[PDB]
Amino acid sequence: MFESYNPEFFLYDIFLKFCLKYIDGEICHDLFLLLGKYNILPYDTSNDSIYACTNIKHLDFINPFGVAAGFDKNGVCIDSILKLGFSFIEIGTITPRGQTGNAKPRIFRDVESRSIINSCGFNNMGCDKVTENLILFRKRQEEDKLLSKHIVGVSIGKNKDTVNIVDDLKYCINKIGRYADYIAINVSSPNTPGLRDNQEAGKLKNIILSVKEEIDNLEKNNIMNDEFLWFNTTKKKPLVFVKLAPDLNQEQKKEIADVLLETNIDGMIISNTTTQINDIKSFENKKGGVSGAKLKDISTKFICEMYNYTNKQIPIIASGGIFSGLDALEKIEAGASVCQLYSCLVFNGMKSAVQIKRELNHLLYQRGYYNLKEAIGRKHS
Ligand SMILES: Cc1cc2nc3c(=O)[nH]c(=O)nc-3n(C[C@H](O)[C@H](O)[C@H](O)COP(=O)(O)O)c2cc1C
Ligand SMILES: Cn1nc(O)c(C(=O)O)c1COc1cccc(C(F)(F)F)c1
Ligand SMILES: O=C(O)c1cc(=O)[nH]c(=O)[nH]1
Repeated sequence: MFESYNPEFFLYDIFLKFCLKYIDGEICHDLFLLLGKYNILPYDTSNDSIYACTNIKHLDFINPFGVAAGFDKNGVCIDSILKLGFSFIEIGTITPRGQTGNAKPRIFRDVESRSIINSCGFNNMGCDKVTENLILFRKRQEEDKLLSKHIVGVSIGKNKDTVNIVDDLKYCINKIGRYADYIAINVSSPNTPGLRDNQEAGKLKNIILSVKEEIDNLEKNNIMNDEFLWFNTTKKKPLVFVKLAPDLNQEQKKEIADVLLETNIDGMIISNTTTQINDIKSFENKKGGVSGAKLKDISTKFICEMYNYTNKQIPIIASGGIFSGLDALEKIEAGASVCQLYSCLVFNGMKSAVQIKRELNHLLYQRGYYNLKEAIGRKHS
């Protein structure tokens, strides 16, 4: 009963319920990152079921659960977070220059509804410093066989005062792209003014094509170099995903889907936080995007819509209110190939990955599936 390396060790839940009621949200988060920075977190290095693995094109996820963007904005404890049991992490969102973000306090919890509202505003150390942090992980990954198949994506955005979003996305590609297994284009943060306008079809199309061209030029101009270009897990060109906001009318969603089909995006992350929820009186006079259990149903329906609007041709990364194995299977049967957690880590703590992986495997048994891949999109028939 001193096996503190186990993520289900009873003391973690005790400290977490105390943090939930007494300690500011962002302070809790930085404490978590500090523990990870000094390699003090517990870990689960045990073998995941081969029957729950999954892929998005050439990305082979050893299990279906990763950590959503914004949890390690700066990529300072990638190793430790992955070793909790996750198969991947999306670091960022990063911007070309660093930013302190919007005013504090700016992260608020509501345990009753297991929901969060945040107005962070892309607080990050900037692309060049996060790149150095990612490079250090990649060098450790080379020596550590036990991280050889874990995946790291990078969410990229724009500084608050940048005029043309595309300039900032290009800068991030040219510095950090060679180290990422995939790039997530963030056009859906509710906390950078004017950012969500880039989900307009014409603007979005130009953004996607510009990003893909820059990644292609990066390879075009550098694959001949002595040092092997792709210092990442896949040893290939990063795939490109788009993260969308749930707050869109049906016409926009269809017009976006048309653009995703034409531009050949490699996947879509559905979804970001919402500004549609106001029936949480603890959040009643706060600003930003709402995460957690109150976002689950909205984003699951959104997965179903974009799965159908893209005629099942665009793989889907699920994000939004995933806490349980039942939640994960709802997302997958809705059309998702992988799931991302944030709010689950806030309210369930260290045990998040180990327990949700166990619950999913039990579900795949009880529901009669041979493997997780068989369940993808099964709601639609
Ligand atoms: C404090 C906080 C910070 C976040 N920062 C980012 C970010 O930088 N980039 C991004 O694409 N999403 C960000 N998100 C959104 C999450 O990645 C995720 O999409 C959202 O929380 C919904 O998932 P959940 O219900 O499991 O929390 C953030 C969410 C929270 C609560
Ligand atoms: C509690 N809380 N509130 C937040 O806004 C966040 C966050 O990350 O956004 C968190 C997560 O923080 C911890 C989670 C598990 C365990 C611990 C502890 F440090 F207690 F072990 C902290
Ligand atoms: O950093 C933020 O403010 C932020 C970015 C994002 O994409 N989603 C979110 O909820 N907050």
